[PDB]
Amino acid sequence: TIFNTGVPGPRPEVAQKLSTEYQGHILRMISLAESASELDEVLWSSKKHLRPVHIARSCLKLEYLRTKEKGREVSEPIKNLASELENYVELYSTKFTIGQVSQLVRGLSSIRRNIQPDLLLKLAAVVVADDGRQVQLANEMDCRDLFFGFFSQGFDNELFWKRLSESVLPRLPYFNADVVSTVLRVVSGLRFLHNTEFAHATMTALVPKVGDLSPARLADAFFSASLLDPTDVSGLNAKLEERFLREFTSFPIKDTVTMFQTVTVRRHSTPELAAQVAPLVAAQAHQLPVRHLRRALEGMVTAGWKDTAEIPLYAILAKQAARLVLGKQSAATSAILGKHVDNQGYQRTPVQLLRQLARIFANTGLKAGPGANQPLAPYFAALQRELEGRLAELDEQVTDDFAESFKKVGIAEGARVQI
Amino acid sequence: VRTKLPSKRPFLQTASHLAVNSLVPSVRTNRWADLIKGPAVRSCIPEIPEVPKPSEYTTIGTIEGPYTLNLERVFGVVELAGSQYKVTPDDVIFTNLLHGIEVNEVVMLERVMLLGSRSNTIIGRPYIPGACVLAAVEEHFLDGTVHVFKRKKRKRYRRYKPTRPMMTTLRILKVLGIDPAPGDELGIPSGPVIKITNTE
Amino acid sequence: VVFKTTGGKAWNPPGGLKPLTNTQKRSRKENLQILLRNLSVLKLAAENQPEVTVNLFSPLKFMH
Amino acid sequence: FRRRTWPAVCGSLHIWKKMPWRIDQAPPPMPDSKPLTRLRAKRYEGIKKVVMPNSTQLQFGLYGIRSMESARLKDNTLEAIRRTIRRKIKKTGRLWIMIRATVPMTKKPLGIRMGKGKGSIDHYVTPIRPGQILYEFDRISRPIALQALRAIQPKLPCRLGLVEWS
RNA sequence: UAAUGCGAUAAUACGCAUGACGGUUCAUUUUUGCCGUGUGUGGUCACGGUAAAACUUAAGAAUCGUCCA
RNA sequence: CGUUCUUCAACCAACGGAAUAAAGCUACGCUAGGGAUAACAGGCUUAUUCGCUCACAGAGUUUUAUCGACGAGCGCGGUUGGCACCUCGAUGUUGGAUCACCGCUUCCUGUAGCUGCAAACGGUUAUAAGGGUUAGACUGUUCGUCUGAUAAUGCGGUACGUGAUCUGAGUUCAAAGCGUCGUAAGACAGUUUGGUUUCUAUCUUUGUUAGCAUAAGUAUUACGGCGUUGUGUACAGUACGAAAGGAUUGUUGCACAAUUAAC
RNA sequence: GUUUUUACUAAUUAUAAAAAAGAAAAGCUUAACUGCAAUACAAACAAUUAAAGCAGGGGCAUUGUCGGCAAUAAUGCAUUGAAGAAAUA
RNA sequence: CCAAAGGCAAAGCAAACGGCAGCUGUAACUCUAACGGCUCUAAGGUAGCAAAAUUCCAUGGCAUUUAAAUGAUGUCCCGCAUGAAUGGUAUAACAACUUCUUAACUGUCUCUAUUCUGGAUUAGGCGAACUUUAAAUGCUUGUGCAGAUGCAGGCUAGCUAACAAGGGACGAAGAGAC
RNA sequence: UAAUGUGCACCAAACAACCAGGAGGUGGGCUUGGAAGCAGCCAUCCUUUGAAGAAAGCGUAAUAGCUCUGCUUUUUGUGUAACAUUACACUACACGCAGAAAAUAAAAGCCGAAGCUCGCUUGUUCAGUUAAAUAU
RNA sequence: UAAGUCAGACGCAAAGCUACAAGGUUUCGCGUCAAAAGGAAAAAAGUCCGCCAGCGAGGCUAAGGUACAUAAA
RNA sequence: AAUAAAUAAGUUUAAUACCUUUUGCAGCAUGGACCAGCGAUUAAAUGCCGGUAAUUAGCAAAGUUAAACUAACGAAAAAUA
Ligand SMILES: [K+]
Ligand SMILES: [K+]
Ligand SMILES: [K+]
Ligand SMILES: [K+]
Ligand SMILES: [K+]
Ligand SMILES: [K+]
Ligand SMILES: [K+]
Ligand SMILES: [Mg+2]
Ligand SMILES: [Mg+2]
Ligand SMILES: [Mg+2]
Ligand SMILES: [Mg+2]
Ligand SMILES: [Mg+2]
Ligand SMILES: [Mg+2]
Ligand SMILES: [Mg+2]
Ligand SMILES: [Mg+2]
Ligand SMILES: [Mg+2]
Ligand SMILES: [Mg+2]
Ligand SMILES: [Mg+2]
Ligand SMILES: [Mg+2]
Ligand SMILES: [Mg+2]
Ligand SMILES: [Mg+2]
Ligand SMILES: [Mg+2]
Ligand SMILES: [Mg+2]
Ligand SMILES: [Mg+2]
Ligand SMILES: [Mg+2]
Ligand SMILES: [Mg+2]
Ligand SMILES: [Mg+2]
Ligand SMILES: [Mg+2]
Ligand SMILES: [Mg+2]
Ligand SMILES: [Mg+2]
Ligand SMILES: [Mg+2]
Ligand SMILES: [Mg+2]
Ligand SMILES: [Mg+2]
Ligand SMILES: [Mg+2]
Ligand SMILES: [Mg+2]
Ligand SMILES: [Mg+2]
Ligand SMILES: [Mg+2]
Ligand SMILES: [Mg+2]
Ligand SMILES: [Mg+2]
Repeated sequence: TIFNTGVPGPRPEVAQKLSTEYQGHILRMISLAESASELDEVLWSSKKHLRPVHIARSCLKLEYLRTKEKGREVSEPIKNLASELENYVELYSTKFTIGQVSQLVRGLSSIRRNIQPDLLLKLAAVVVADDGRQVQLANEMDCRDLFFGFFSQGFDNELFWKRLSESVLPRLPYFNADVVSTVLRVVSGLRFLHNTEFAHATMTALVPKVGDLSPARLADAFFSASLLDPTDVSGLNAKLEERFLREFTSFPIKDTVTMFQTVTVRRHSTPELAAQVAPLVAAQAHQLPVRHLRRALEGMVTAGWKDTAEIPLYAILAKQAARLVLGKQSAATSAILGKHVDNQGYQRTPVQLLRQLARIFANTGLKAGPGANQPLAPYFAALQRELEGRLAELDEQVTDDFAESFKKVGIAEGARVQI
Repeated sequence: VRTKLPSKRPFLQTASHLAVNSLVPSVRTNRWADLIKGPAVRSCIPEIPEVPKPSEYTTIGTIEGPYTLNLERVFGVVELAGSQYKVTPDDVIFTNLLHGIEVNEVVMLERVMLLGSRSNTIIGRPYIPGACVLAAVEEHFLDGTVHVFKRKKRKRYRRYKPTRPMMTTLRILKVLGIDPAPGDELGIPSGPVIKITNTE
Repeated sequence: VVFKTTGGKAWNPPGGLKPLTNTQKRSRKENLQILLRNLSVLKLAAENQPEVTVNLFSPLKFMH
Repeated sequence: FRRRTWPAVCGSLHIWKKMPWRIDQAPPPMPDSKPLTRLRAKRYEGIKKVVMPNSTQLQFGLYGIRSMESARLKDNTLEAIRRTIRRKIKKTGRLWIMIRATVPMTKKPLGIRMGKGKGSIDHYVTPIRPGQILYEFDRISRPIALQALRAIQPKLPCRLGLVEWS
């Protein structure tokens, strides 16, 4: 009756693979994965039961995982996992559907990975095969991903874009505003579509319904419309400007900065608009990446706003730019925590962006060197420290460009900034 | 204990431990085995690589019209559909159902294990690189009915399940890799006219 | 095995259980060598155990 | 391995532990002169196969006879052996008898079907354990002891051996 | 545990008095046998138990005897 | 008149106790079921029975010639038992008539030793299964007792051989008597007188014969069947032996009996 | 049932129960109660077994125990009948 | 012999239904007990007959009958468990009753043979019945729901029937009566 | 019983066999009609010493005699109810027999299932989070 | 599942009863059969190996085998 | 148990019907000669447990039948004033 004595011990730990009975749980498992390593193990265990639907969904999941690591370089495990998913796509290159191809391209484009030119042609052939019969079955979300996904990959095949545009043309009037905005972004980015019938049709389709555009899409539409149609043949730019004036206070900081710069390019800026922008930008200057800081400086400078005692916006922007370049935010947090050995990831800005910012500050008209405490002093001080560690990247032309900026601001003695 | 009623002792003990844990907090708050538990891995040893094999069969074209075949003086051994065949031109073989091919198409077989003539023999270990066999697809058919019957005497058990297997038929056209012995060359046209439709 | 030599049921031929042949003896020798070899391996594993146990992946544990 | 539960390891009521007779290794005591009992026994009480301790020796004499196997001997067999030994050795010989038949055995008469209770006593037996010493001799020579051993060997179902004190 | 223990008036103020010899009662798991479970052509197998039974040499403790070598 | 609480009692001892109570016969019997279950035969078991070996104590008194034991082991499946495995939509009882096949643990007819073997008549062991193994009085018998002869009148297996071949005296249906038991119906497991025994052979086995299938005659050899028996007498009152008594031996001679073959 | 004393430590159908325990001796007593009860042992069910604790009235002590007896056997459902008391009609 | 338990009747009735003992001592040597003692009951079986149509030991002992007698007749006798109108003992005649013996006769038998009439058997005509899961259906040992034409080993080689016998097909007939 | 092996014991002669004596006190004492070595008891001592027991056995009414424990040459592994292993025997397939053959493999290897495996066939088990244009 | 089942059998290992018999009987531990085809031992319910969705002239093994019957030294 | 799987067509290998009833049946246990036709959990009322719907049901026609429901502890405070 009794053949073993004692309390039952722990069960043995056994390595197992996915069984055929649970083939329908693969999509759920992909969603539940919380890291690249976990997703790698999920795919490995299910290797014998992988299908094109699973391969496409995994690449889309890379975008979700990478989002949690914003502000840092793409992690090594993500890159290694992407190197394996690419091989699977090659095997199933001709078995994907139009909806699945859109997911695959978006995921790989978000990770900033360049797909091989031969794979793009094979993937492109799938979309436009059979006279675009399957394009009539792709929904709005599929179309949006196809346009932006292929554009972000640098695809420059004239025939592919010609056929794709023809199939989508009759459906534009029924797409949502956000989808139409993405189409305009692609059209403006492709030179050979600048003055086609498809380009005009897109503008005419967007004008009737503009109240549904989101802040981010609204800013892009205004940018693209201004570039494509300098003269208001269609009542689009005028309508977009009216919306900007009415709801200027409601939009987020990033979109307001971008839209303001577009108005200055359009030469419709007024002193009243410049005055109203300053209090909002000064308060939320810390919520603008380096790219948006450059837009803010150019827009305000073009508008003609001058530094005021109450709101010295230029001084605030210079400090904010220095923090982003130096990446002091991570160090500041570690100081409060008490552990200064904390790893700090960063995305170094390109030298080209540094030159553009330096020229804009020089054109601002403020000094940095002469005075002990000048508004632009911290930015140039940070620039010198950064360039000291990037001398290898420095070139003769780059040195001359910086030297001109240094001379304009008032530092030409070959000495480090006071601060 | 003599009673056959299932015992409720485990239920009574669980109710007591749950009540104590609910009301009385524990003193310890960590477990070292949990703290240093490492990431899950697939295995503790390197994976074993697979051995490559030549392609089984691939289409190369179609047949345009009626043709004739003559006898040659070479033969070979080819692996196909899980079994091996000894073939010479103008032979007919029967295999399991092959997917992805159509009647009046020409296929290429590359898993060649042995080539022979009347003056030389070539042995593959286990396959001969640079040899192939050509064949024409002639039929996709259902074979004769096989009647499957089971019964158990005196147990009221009886089952009947007829079935029809699926198979494919091929005709061998050419064997490439070994030259005929001197004086055994076929000096006249032998095969059909093939429209090549597979360029890689 | 059957050792009983009585009764009408002929489990064994007349004369009882027959002695093992040379092949049967060799068969039983190899069965015991396998058993002894397994015990020798478990001794090696115990003398070379690492400090930290390895964690192995299982899809079913992952799901739950 | 021991077949008990965890509560039994801690609160067993079997306080006074006695080893069962079937497997107890203690040597049997010297035979006494008590009268034979009239109480029926169980068949296991007449059989015991465990070997004798590894320290057994002669206790009184210089020569003796031991059993190399277990067996169950009846009262009739012992009487025949006793007469044979007495006649073979001498009148002027010292003999110790270390065994006695004391376990009753039952039997039923012919023509009786199974059941209706246990039978009545028919005879007595004694168990013999391997290596046990059965008889001891003194005031004799070694050749005489060998003659006694050969005389009784055909009359017993178990193999016998000679023991000497040294 | 000498604020001990024992006593024949036995009460405890008095009697014997903690050493030394002799005889009794209580470590390489002492290591062999034996027993239990699993497996088994009935033993060229494995592990455990004996503070249940037989079996070794000590060292110490508790009385007891004693003009003491 | 009804309800609740506090309590008890009777038969339930076949003691989970209820249809209030409450014994028998059937051989004049009937129906529904079981080889789940008995009687005959088979099977398993071998206590018992029987046989052999060891044991050589004890009688005989030199001999283990012959008789023979305590005790132990092994074998047989024929004695008395145990079990309930096959058959209850059926496996005909005891003995005999008729006709058989087999084993050897040998009664006679053989062969070779020992002997408390002079001869004759015996005793015992080993080996040998071809032939033979009688006619009657009593009894339903098997068995048993007895009578006149005989070389001798062996044992066992075969569904304790044999009823689709015969017999029916016993046993075992319906009638009746006596004795004993029961108040009685009745019972005996005691005894006595009487009391129905069916079947045209389809398959297999066996004895004969014809037709059909490779012309007829003579046919060595091979293969198969059968089984070469028994008593008396003469060779001799010789060998042997005090006497009495009384032989051995034979491809023997003669007469007779059984069996077989014909006439 | 409960208190006190000590030259005692037994016996049962059977039995290695028990020393802050029992037996005997001396004194007072009726808890061999009324109304309830957490949680367990066992067990097909019916029933059967142990029991902390709460309220009332008591006994011996003077703040402890008593809901019969060292423990393990001395028994019988429902129905029907009968008695004491109480509530209706 | 009418006690007990019943029935009937005039408080009595047995040719109404029924019953009818045991222990122990004793005569010349022995044996036996004519003759004593005790207990109990309603009464304690009298005459007659008796190895029976009644007897367990049993085929009792003796005589006759035969060469040979579990037989028959006679006889001895407390007879497991005989017995007097559920009658006891005898009895001339009578009996398709049961038992034993004598004379004669015979195929009942030693021991069978021949033959007549009818059937069988051969030919023409006429024309049933029991039975049938399917069959192209050998022996022997082994095996097994424990006795095999059909399973395993060792054997078996012209073909289909007729006339004849009755070992097996746990042969056929009737849902075993014991 | 047989066969093999181990343990133990013994070319200073083990084992089998031929060649000579087995004496005297002594025929010990006793019993006895006889006893010396053998009807039966006590005793089992002494000497010669080349051996010898107050003769082991067969017998003689006692005798005598043979040969036996022990003796010199001569030629000459043995013994062992001690142990272990293997294989046999102690008497009926009572219809009729387990094939043929057989004085050498637990070997590198191989055969062997509806088990495992390879090829083919049938049934069963929705989400969309990214914006990376340097335009005046 | 308010279903069916309440006739069990044998092998190895123990104990009671029988005669330390029975293919006997009563309990108990494991396994197989019942309700289980396939392979090995002669036929082979209960022993040894091993659990059949279907087809195929592919391959490796288990128990057991490797001069003939009969695949392999 | 008269078939199966194969074959060079000569042959070779595998192979003891079915039902019922049983611990176990090729069974020497039960039933059937063969063919055609007929031959056995059906209907009503009520109750219980699942599934699918209506969103109370039936009459009547501004009013009546049937069913169902009907007090348990009024327990929260989340104000960067
Ligand atoms: K009852
Ligand atoms: K019957
Ligand atoms: K003879
Ligand atoms: K009358
Ligand atoms: K008459
Ligand atoms: K017949
Ligand atoms: K028919
Ligand atoms: Mg049998
Ligand atoms: Mg093997
Ligand atoms: Mg009842
Ligand atoms: Mg009947
Ligand atoms: Mg039966
Ligand atoms: Mg039974
Ligand atoms: Mg003989
Ligand atoms: Mg006979
Ligand atoms: Mg008979
Ligand atoms: Mg007959
Ligand atoms: Mg009658
Ligand atoms: Mg009468
Ligand atoms: Mg009467
Ligand atoms: Mg008549
Ligand atoms: Mg209950
Ligand atoms: Mg109180
Ligand atoms: Mg109490
Ligand atoms: Mg009368
Ligand atoms: Mg009359
Ligand atoms: Mg006629
Ligand atoms: Mg047979
Ligand atoms: Mg046969
Ligand atoms: Mg019947
Ligand atoms: Mg399988
Ligand atoms: Mg029942
Ligand atoms: Mg039962
Ligand atoms: Mg049984
Ligand atoms: Mg069944
Ligand atoms: Mg292999
Ligand atoms: Mg071969
Ligand atoms: Mg049966
Ligand atoms: Mg029938």
